[PDB]
Amino acid sequence: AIFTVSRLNQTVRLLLEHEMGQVWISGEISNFTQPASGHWYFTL
Amino acid sequence: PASFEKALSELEQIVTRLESGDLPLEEALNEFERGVQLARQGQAKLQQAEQRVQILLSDN
Amino acid sequence: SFEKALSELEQIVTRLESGDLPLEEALNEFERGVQLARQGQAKLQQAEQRVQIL
Amino acid sequence: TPSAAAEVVSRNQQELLRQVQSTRQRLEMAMDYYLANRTRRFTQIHHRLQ
Repeated sequence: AIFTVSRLNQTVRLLLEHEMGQVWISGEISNFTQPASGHWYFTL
Repeated sequence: PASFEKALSELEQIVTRLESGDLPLEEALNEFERGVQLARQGQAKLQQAEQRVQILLSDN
Repeated sequence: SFEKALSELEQIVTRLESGDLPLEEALNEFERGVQLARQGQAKLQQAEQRVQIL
Repeated sequence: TPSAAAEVVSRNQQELLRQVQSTRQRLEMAMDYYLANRTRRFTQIHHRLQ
């Protein structure tokens, strides 16, 4: 099969979402920011 | 007052034509100032757009 | 209709991720969307049961 | 069982509600990325002028 770009990202997303699932991770908060809508964005 | 597309499109000309160095430093000020006024209108449109977003979602 | 609204809301997202709109259209599109989202959720929780016999 | 009969005929209200919530999270997140891209583009063109 030849993947179009859209289908590739679809299958990649389904893969990680199905294998790694939900995990507990630790790290330091870096580059914090909070736009108008109220969501939190940051890098670990 | 202008659409955001006009704001950046116009400012593109000023920097491009001003950066060329094709004028004395004391002559281009008829335009270098014109850059600032374009920036003010562009920023005014953008910042109020951000507030317009928050009022819609901040209703709860 | 919930499914029509859900499908219509789905197309609002798709355009915003193509990234070709002017600011006014984007904000206009955004207010079309979120407004349509609340209306849909409220209508889901507002209906109730009906039954009759014979 | 009679209870299972209602389960195979009827939809799931909570799943639809989880559907409309998730699509709103995507819609809200989309605008944040859309504005940031436009804001940074204006920010750099402003820096060049300065």
